[PDB]
Amino acid sequence: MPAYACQRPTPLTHHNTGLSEALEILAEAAGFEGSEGRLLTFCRAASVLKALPSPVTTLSQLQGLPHFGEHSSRVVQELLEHGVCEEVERVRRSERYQTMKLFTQIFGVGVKTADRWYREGLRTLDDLREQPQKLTQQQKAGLQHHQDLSTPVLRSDVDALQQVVEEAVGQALPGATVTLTGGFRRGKLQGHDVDFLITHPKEGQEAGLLPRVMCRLQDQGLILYHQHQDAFERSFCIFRLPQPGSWKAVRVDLVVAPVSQFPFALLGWTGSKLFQRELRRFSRKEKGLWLNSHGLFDPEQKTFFQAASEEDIFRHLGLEYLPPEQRNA
DNA sequence: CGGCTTACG
DNA sequence: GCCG
DNA sequence: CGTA
Ligand SMILES: Nc1nc2c(ncn2[C@H]2C[C@H](O)[C@@H](COP(=O)(O)NP(=O)(O)OP(=O)(O)O)O2)c(=O)[nH]1
Ligand SMILES: [K+]
Ligand SMILES: [Mg+2]
Ligand SMILES: [Mg+2]
Repeated sequence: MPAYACQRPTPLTHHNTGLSEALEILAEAAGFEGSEGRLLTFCRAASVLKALPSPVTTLSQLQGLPHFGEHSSRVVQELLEHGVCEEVERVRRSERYQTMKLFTQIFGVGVKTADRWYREGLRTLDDLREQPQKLTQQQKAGLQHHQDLSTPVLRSDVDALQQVVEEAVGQALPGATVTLTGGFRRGKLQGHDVDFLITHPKEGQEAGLLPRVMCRLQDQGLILYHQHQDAFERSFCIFRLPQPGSWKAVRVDLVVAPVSQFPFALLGWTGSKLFQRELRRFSRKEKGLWLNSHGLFDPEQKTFFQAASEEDIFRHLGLEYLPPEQRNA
């Protein structure tokens, strides 16, 4: 079992679901407390279990697995022996965890904002609604749409959304394309949002595209919130999606890249978040190359790698290719 | 011990 | 919290 | 700060 998540396939569904869930509770709780190193280790240990070919049934099967030391092994041991881990259950029922989870779910609220509200004594969404002076416009939109945004987006919703985005994109710039990215490209059947990557085959034609796309969608009445409702290339918006006899709010992320950068942008925005962190760490620490969603930089030659495909990028990094479905770290 | 992904809005 |  |  390799030490980096980008060195092994990780399928969406696997054989250690309960164990990985518990470790991810501890990871999440570590993040709420600002302990990013502990979050990383608990996330990595959970991901190792996702990559295993069969269920862990005995403690001895953790021998030699990377990212399993005293703490993560004790969590697994307790789950194997009793079906529950006391530390995990204490986190689950704690007021701090439940409130930080609730608050950071709000679009526009991160750990730092949630933690400040917690320290001020706020605990519920209605507590926030009674203090609208504390809220940015983004947070007001996240708070008002929170119920809809807590409802999973279905794969059957995604096709309808892509067609409406493609219509606006085609008027904004004929020839521009829309590619589904994020969790749905990795094979997920539901999601917290829908992620799209937009480009044009002629380099440079994509300059200035996203404002034109957003104004066309807003004219169609489809945009419940976006940050520009001057030049921008990413938009994190709330969209109006049809439902039977009604509509529901859905989060949609739109990103524009030049076609020269499209393989890097596709790789970055396809995720998973941990897969990409691991891939970028691998690139820098093991290969001495700097990876981001725009390119891959050799800091000694001071040169950028040209890539025509995701396959190119894996080859550059000396990694076996993983299709999106196996990037579910 | 230092390190822990890396951008744009 | 774990790795190198 | 937020988003990814
Ligand atoms: N490098 C990097 N990439 C990131 C980061 N955050 C997001 N991405 C990339 C990788 C992510 O795949 C992509 C957008 O994915 P999401 O919509 O944030 N989540 P997903 O679609 O997996 O699941 P669901 O939506 O159902 O919760 O942006 C980050 O901090 N760093
Ligand atoms: K949030
Ligand atoms: Mg997504
Ligand atoms: Mg997204």
